[PDB]
Order: sequence, then C-alpha cells, then structure tokens
Amino acid sequence: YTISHTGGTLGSSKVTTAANQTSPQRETAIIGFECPRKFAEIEYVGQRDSTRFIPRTTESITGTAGDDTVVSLTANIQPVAGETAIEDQDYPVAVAYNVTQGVQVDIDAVDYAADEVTLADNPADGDTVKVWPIMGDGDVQFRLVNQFGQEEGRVYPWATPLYRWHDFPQLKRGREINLHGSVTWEENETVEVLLDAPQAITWEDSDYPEGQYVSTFEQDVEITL
Amino acid sequence: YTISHTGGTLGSSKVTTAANQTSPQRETAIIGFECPRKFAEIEYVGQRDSTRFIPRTTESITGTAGDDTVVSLTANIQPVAGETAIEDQDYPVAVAYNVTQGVQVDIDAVDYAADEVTLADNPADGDTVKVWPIMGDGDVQFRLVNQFGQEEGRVYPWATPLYRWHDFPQLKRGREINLHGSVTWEENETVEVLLDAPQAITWEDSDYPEGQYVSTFEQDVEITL
Amino acid sequence: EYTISHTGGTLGSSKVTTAANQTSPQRETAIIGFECPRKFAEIEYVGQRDSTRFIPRTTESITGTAGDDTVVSLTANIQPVAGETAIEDQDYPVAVAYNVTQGVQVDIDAVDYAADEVTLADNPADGDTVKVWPIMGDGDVQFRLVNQFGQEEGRVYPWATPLYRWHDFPQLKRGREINLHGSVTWEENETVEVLLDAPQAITWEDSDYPEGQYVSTFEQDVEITL
Amino acid sequence: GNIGNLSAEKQISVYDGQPFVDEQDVPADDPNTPALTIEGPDGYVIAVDAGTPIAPEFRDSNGNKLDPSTRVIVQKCDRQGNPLGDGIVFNDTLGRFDYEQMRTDPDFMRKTAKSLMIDEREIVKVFVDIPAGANGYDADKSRLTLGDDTSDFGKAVEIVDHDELSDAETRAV
Amino acid sequence: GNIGNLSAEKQISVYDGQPFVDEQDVPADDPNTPALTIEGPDGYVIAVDAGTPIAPEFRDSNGNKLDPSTRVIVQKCDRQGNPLGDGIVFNDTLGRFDYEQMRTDPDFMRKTAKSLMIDEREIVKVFVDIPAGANGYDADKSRLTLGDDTSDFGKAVEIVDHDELSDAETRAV
Amino acid sequence: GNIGNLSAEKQISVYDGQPFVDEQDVPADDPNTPALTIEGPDGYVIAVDAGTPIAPEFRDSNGNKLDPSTRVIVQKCDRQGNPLGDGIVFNDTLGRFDYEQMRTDPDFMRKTAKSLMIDEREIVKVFVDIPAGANGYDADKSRLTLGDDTSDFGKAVEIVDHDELSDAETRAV
Repeated sequence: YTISHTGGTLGSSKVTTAANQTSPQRETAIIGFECPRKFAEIEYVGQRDSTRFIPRTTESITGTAGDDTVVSLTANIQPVAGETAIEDQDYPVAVAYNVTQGVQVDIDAVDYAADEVTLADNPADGDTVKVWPIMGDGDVQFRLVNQFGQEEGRVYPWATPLYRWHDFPQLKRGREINLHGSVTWEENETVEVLLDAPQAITWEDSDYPEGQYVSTFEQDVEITL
Repeated sequence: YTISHTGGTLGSSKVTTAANQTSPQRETAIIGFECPRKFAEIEYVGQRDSTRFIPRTTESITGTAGDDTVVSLTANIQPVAGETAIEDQDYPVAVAYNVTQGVQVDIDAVDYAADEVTLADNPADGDTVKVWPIMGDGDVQFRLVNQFGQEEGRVYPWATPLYRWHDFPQLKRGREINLHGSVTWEENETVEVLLDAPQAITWEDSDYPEGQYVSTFEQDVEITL
Repeated sequence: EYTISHTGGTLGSSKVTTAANQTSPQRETAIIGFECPRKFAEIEYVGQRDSTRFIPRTTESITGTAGDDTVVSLTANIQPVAGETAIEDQDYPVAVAYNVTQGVQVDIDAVDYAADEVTLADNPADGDTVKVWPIMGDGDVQFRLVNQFGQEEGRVYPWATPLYRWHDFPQLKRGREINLHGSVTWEENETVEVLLDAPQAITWEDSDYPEGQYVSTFEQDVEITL
Repeated sequence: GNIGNLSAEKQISVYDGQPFVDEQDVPADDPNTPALTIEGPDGYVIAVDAGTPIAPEFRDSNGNKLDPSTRVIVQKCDRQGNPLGDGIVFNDTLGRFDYEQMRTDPDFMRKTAKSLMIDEREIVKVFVDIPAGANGYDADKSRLTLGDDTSDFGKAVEIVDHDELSDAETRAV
Repeated sequence: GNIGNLSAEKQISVYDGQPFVDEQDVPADDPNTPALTIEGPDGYVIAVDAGTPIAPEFRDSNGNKLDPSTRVIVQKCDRQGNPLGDGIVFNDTLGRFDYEQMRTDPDFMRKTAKSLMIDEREIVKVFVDIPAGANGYDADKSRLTLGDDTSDFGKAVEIVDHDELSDAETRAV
Repeated sequence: GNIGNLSAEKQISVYDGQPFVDEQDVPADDPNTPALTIEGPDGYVIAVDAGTPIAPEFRDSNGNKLDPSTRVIVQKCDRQGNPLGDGIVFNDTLGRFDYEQMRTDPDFMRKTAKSLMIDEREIVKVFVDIPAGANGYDADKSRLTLGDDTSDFGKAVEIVDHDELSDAETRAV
C-alpha cells in the first residue's frame, strides 16, 4: 500500500543534510536524505519518477571605473533549454546583487562562449557585488548509507554531467530527467547525492533576492505510507 | 548502394549556375543544378526529401534628417515562423548596411502592414544605405533539361508560392517542405529552378555582413552512386 | 432531411437576436438572446464541439493633468492575455487608449497586474480628456432557455462560467479553444439567452473604438437542421 | 531523364494566384456579393474534404487587417452562381485567424467541414458578412490559399482527370 | 421545445470565487494553517478522477510569484476538517508550474495521481509550506483553477445530485 | 536497504567528457581528420540500434555555429584507426540542426540510419567536411551528446560486460 511524494531541499522532515563540496577535485556529498521514523520505507525508481536539480554557485566582485562587464566566471556556461534571453527562460542563467546599495541588479547581455556578461549598473569604486550563476561542469550521482555510517554502494555507476539538468526544459513532460537504477531506504538509513566539480555550490545566502534558497534539488518518489 | 545527400547553393560541385531574373514578369530561370560525371544519376522524391530555401533581395536609400524610418520596399513582407521579433526568428527578416560609414545596422522594429521598418541610428544627409530583406510574393517550380539544351520537362506543372517557404520552420519534420513529383537526372543533364516575382532576388553583395551569400537553397536528394 | 453546422453569435444568421447589459449591482440577468427564425426549422446544441469565442472590454475615462503617466486600479482585476504580459506578444491588447482632445490613438508602455495599473508614453496635457478600453476581468456567464411567453423552460448547464478563462486560454488555438457545455433543442419562436453577472459595464457599440466595431465580441457554433 | 508516372489525384494547394479562382474587392455590408469565384477548371474534377485549411491573408489597402468579427462562409452554388441552401462546408470569422501564424502551425488553422466534389462547371463561392466599421476587403495586397501541398500535416486539393466509372458515379448529384 | 436529457454528472472546473470555497491570508511559515478550505456544497457530491490538472496561480501582495521551493499540497480532511494523513492527491512545488502556460500546454500540465470523492460535507484543504523570508500569500491577488471544462485536453470535475444506488455505495466510506 | 540489481544491459548516453573519447582541434579544409576518437573500454562492449539521436553542438572559438554548408559524418574503423568504409551511420549537414532545441523536440532530432556495434577495441571517428572560410572549429567551446538516456523519446546506448554466448556472436562482424 503505497503513494507518491516528493523529497526535496526541505521535504518531509528537517533531518536532511545540506552541505557544500571542496575545491580540490574530489567528490563530496552535497545532500543527505535520511528516512524518519514516520515512514516504513522510501523507494526511488529510475526511468519512472522524475528528478529536478537547479544548481547554482557564488562569485564576488569589487567595484571601480568601467566595471560593467563581468569577467570569466570560472564556469562553462550554457543557455537554459538552449535559449539565451534571460527574460524568456524557465529560470535565470544568473542573477547578481549589489551589497553597497543592497539591491538586485538586472543583466543586460551575455557571452556564453567567453563566459562573460554585461550589466547596466556601473558600480562605484570600492563597491561590492555578488553573483549567483548556474553551475557548469559537474559529475553527480547517488549513494547509499546504512544506519552505521558505511557506504553500501552507489547506484548505476555512470555519473551524469551537471549541464544536462540545465540543457532541457525540466518542467515539460517527456523532457524531464529520469536517471537510472533503483534504490530502497529504511528508517535510520541515509541516501546521499554526491558531486564532483571545481566550483562551490551554495545555499541559504541571505542577500539573494528571489528566495531564501539560491538553488534546489527535488525528486519524485514512491512511499509506503 | 545509394545514399541520401544534399544539393544546394554549392551542393557538391562548382558547376551550378545561379542567375537573377528580369523585372518584366517572365517565368525566368534562376538556379541550374548540372549533374556531374561523378555520379550515375540523381534522384528526387517529393513527399520524402526535405527542401530548404531562403530568398533575399536588395533595396537602397539616401538618408537625411529624421530618416530613422524606411518606407515600403515594394515588398509584401511577412513574419518568420510565426514570429516578428528579430532575435527569436530562425533567421533575420532583413538586414541593412550603411555604405558611407561602412557598417551593419541593427533594427528597431517593423510595420508589416505598410511594409516599413525603423532603425536604431539615423543616417546623414548625404549618407547611403542598402537593405536586404527576404523576398515576398511570387511563384516557383523546377524544370528539366538534357545536355542538348532542350527542355526535358517540368516537375509537377504547378508552381508553389514564395511565401510558404518563409512561413514554416524549414528544418522541423512535419513542417518542412516537400513538393510533389519525381525526377531522375542523367550525366550532363541539368535541372533549373524557375521563378516569377516583381523584385530582383540577388546574391553575393560584397558589403553584406553575414557571409558570402544573402540567399540559399538546399534540397535533400538520393544518389545512385 | 439534412443537418449541418452553423454559427450564431453577435450578429449571426438572423437579425432578431438581442444584446443587453446586466445590472451594476450584481445580478444574473438576460443578456444575449438567440431567438429562432423561420428561415430554419430547428436548432440543436452539442457542447464540447460547439466552440465559442468571447472578447470582453470595458470603459474608463480620465482627465489631463501634469505629472500623469500612470493610470489607476480600474476596479478591474486585470489578467495577462493567456499568460503573456507585454502587449506586443499578446494575441489582442489587454487595453487600448485614446486622447479624445487630440482625437487620436495612444501607445501603451507597461502594466502592473497586481495593483491593476498601467503606464503610458505620451504624458497628456492639463484639462485634457482620455478614454481607455481595457479587457474585463471578474464576471461570470451562463446560458438559459425561454419559451414564446417569457416563461422559463429549463436551464443550460445551470452553472456560471468565469470570464477570465476566455483570457487565460489562447482562444483561437484548436484543442485549446472554448467549448461550453450543454445540448438543447429549439423550435420556431423560442429564445435561448446567455446571462451575465459582473460589476462593470459590458461595453458594446463603442463607436470611439479605433480598431474595430465591437470592443467586446461573441461567437458560438451549433448544429442545425437545414 | 525520367520524371515518373503521375496518377490521377494530383495534390496541390488552391490559392489566389491560379487561373481557376478569381478574387474581387468587397464592401463592408454586401455579403451577397462574392469574395471569390471558384470555377470548375473545364476538364477536371476537384475534391476537397473536411480538414482542409485556408490562409485568408486579408489585409486592408494599407496592410492593416480587416475586421475580426466578420463572418466567413463557404458555399457550393449552381452553374449560375447561386447557392443551394445546403452545400456548406465552412462558417467562421476573420478574428478567429492569426495573421502572424495562421498557416504556420496546424493548431492555428481553420478548416472545412464536409466532403465536396466539383465538376467541370460547378462553382464554389466564398461569402463574407462584414459590419459597417470595417475597411472592406482589398484583394490585391491580400491573398488566400485554400489548402497546402508541402506538409505531412493538413491536406491538399485533389485534382483528377476523367475516368469512366468514377465520373459516372460522381455525376449522381 | 425540448432541453435534451442530460447526464447529471456535470463536468466543470473549480476556483475561489464560488460560495463553497473560502480563502485565508497566510503568514510566512505556518504550513498547518489552510490557505483554502473547500466545503461541500450541501446538496451534491463531487468526484475527481485521477489524472486531473491544477493551476494554482499563487503570488504575493506585491504581486510577484512566491518562492519556487515552496511546497504545495492538496489533502482531504475529515468532516471536522483535520488532515487524514493519507488520501493525498497532490504533492509538489511551484517551480514545477510555469504560470504562463501551466493550464495551456498539456506538455506542461501537472496532473493528479489519485481519484477522489467529496460528499455534501467532506472537506479539502490546500496547505502551503514556505520558508520564512517569503511575502506570505495574498489570496485577493492569487487564485486557483482546478480542472478544465473547456478544451479537448485535460479533464474535468464531476458533480452530481443524489441518485439511489450511487448514494448507497457512496456512503461506503 | 536493498538497491536492486541490474543486468549487464546498461542504458546510457555518450559525450566528450567520458574517459574513452578524445576531442581534437580541426581546421577548416580537411574531411579526413579524427575530429573525435571514440575508443572501446577494453573489456566492455557497446551496442547502438539504428534510429538513435545525435546532438552535435559544434561552434567556433568565438562561439558562433559554423557554416551549415559543412557536412558531418560518423563512421566505424578498425582496431588501428583505419576507416572500414562501410558501416556508416550518418552523413548530413549542420543546416539540418537547430542548436536551440535540437536535443529536445523529437521533431528536430536527427537520428541514425544503420545499427552499430563496438567491441573492446573497435573505433568510431567523426569527420567534418568544411569550406575555406568558417573560422575552423574548437571542441573546448563545443560538445556532443550521442544518444539519450533520460527521456522516453530517443533511445540509449547499450553496454555490457563479457557474457559468454553473447560475446561469441558479437564476434560475428
């Protein structure tokens, strides 16, 4: 006797784990989904139940004369759903915020190739601005952990690239992501979502304007009770 | 042992001849695909083999004060793919070029009704500008000729309108073009694309920015070795 | 005998139908009466294939004074045209504006749907006069039958239908176009009426409209014998 | 130098630029006058069915569109050019079209209703019921296709020459 | 002068303005307060077959959309209106709902996963779990459209008055 | 805390970043360069059915898409790097590709023609036939996605380890 649910950034309980990786090119555990006492079991079926991932990183710049262009963001950028115009995407490629004025900034233009952008707000000298663009390169996959602290194993050991999550219109049916493999939980067990990449994903940065979370991870699943 | 391939603007040989028409509305002959010695013969299969066509013409103006706007180009202009905003179109409706400044112009907007447009910058009194929009009205078909210079026939003796070539998203299956009929080439034979229309479709304006060619033709084909 | 599809509407087959407005105090009342003519014999409705289009609009009227680029919440919960916001991408204008003093059309700049406000380009004069026709928002309609006495005989899907769905859907797209519900028969001199309830004025016959002749338009399809 | 054999039913697209359908500029309240006169081409039979599209690119003299609310009807007529009461295939309006993309996607198309079959003299007439506000109909800049012969979507116009049993049966009008 | 005999299963869709559904302005992070409360109509039965769409067009008081990471839940409750734990028809987020066309393209629609059945008194509640930072919920500037009764896509909501054996099996709760 | 075992038949996708493929810079006048070298894994085996999607996101150093007069071919070779000639899967131009949505809409997906199989050593190569002008080719600012393992649309590439009789017959080149 089962129904469906979503596991997510917050999800059915505040016992999940939300951390960030390292810059040395060595994978870490971004997220930890631990089961509660409430439910007997959680089950995920690749090819059946969708998954969504909006990753996003953090950068910073200092203000000075002519500082309307933003440099290479250390990030292999792509457009969203293959579409470039920020005003016509399912979600922004990137956003930024002046701290000295304490507001959001709109973006004017892009160079996907050079990984650079162009803004309207020429800041002052000594100014401070922060940017949250989507994450580029990255290899992700799932992992299981028992109630002890042990790696039982991965799932379908072929890590998908990060950028495919950006590449498609994730909301539209048929194009949504359905990874592979299968997996089952239990009460004190903890699945983890793991990632390897150069750049530091972030969350819960207060200065972000369009929500209390820069970036999200969601997953449809089936549940016993 | 045949294969699917493509003929077109250049196709697979520098024998093809592309030629402007006249202003008197004669059923003129434009684009002559000469069969080479390389192959046994060429096959065309309407209802099967997709076909692509981007026509484009030439107009000009001498500017002065307040001349941000360009009048009707003697051309029934049409949107592209159900869109009017330039950046979203599969191709530009039109482009123009300041010859005195010797540069491209970006466009403000369109009046499809009076066939007018308006630009971003104003030209100078004494300045000259040229424009290249896609062609409007007129009808076209295909003709067959041998190596003896006598007409070897016509292809499904009913022309297609010019505008439907624009109106569809050329590449999408289901929306792509597929004329009706069949034909087989032989060695030094030739097939000519014919047109009638008011205005001079043209090619290879030296001052045109986007490449060597303003207008293009492609046609899927089969080759019996 | 033969049967075919026909279309009724604003004008339709016969010039005996009647359009009239509701009460400004909210009331479900007779609006758009389709009466049968003797050109035909009988009429049939088959909803879910019997498609229908409705454009509403209304009227607001304000005056010139310095510093006015913005026009207010018009007592009308405006929505975007089927999800699209800026007019240039819209199927039809969310609103249209006219300077009656200059006797011309106006360009609209931008919108704020929350406070139901808009903003223009040509700042008007002082003491001037300006008309605006925006689309209607709230309101709800339904169908009904009446005999050749004025006596009711039964309703037609006795259920209101909101107004804003006619905006929320891109009316002209097959599969997405509007098909109401019902299936009803007429005789020679029976009438079948749409009713409405909404606060503001169901504007027809705005002769000041520069674009057409019916600011608010109505069409439906039905089945017919002969 | 082969072309291949062509069977009877030629698939084409009817439109204004062909020598068997004629246009005519129109008033704004003269519906009985015809927008179009669509004649038997004098040697063939023509068939068009339900699901057949139109591209009524009806602009005014300036290029600005005609009135939306104008009703648009198609009818069969006799060899004199008068309707038959029946012989109807289409009944809808201009503003039901979208000049930007009315012919591009199938989902923005309007199409006919019934089967229909035209002899060498039979006539179709398209009629147009406009109210006073509109700026008539300007056929020159305007234009119309009745069908398509380029897509796997939609349908086309079937043109047949003369064959014995088919003609003998189809003349059972 | 006939009406046509009609199935009492009336196919409609549902919204906030109707006089059996009440709204409630929500603070920041009260996921146990119901934003909306759907009370039965006191005389009919509602049925929602599985595979049924939603359009919860939610914004704030200033009119901007809420956070995409919001969780949105539909749940049946008891006759008192307390959650049953089980009996959910929906559980997903707002980011999964492109407001522009969430009710337009079937290729974008979000559908139900369960059947449902509401009597004259049974209650549904729409709960919203939000972080702290958000600008609440202004029902005066937001709404809901459950189902479709207009298009040849999606599905609708069945409403019925009382028929004998249907009621006999309906009281098998 | 079970996981669910699998068969050998791994349904996956292919692209540049994986460690059995190498991209290479390509000037603009050579249809004979190994653009991509796709080498076997040395102990596992790949299979591709015909009708398999491709997404060849090729641009230049300045990010612009190249001249669609350019042709592209994918082709099998021997265990050394010598093309077999036969066994071709693809030959077309970039003009048939729409980078904005080429890997999303099935109505834009250019697919394979003939099936293919790669043993522990068999090589696939890509070849690009280009005119003189269009600014060469940079693979660092370009990529490719071969096959699709996420949608119901398209298909995925099959991989296996060594199972006996399957390998015995996979040696049936």
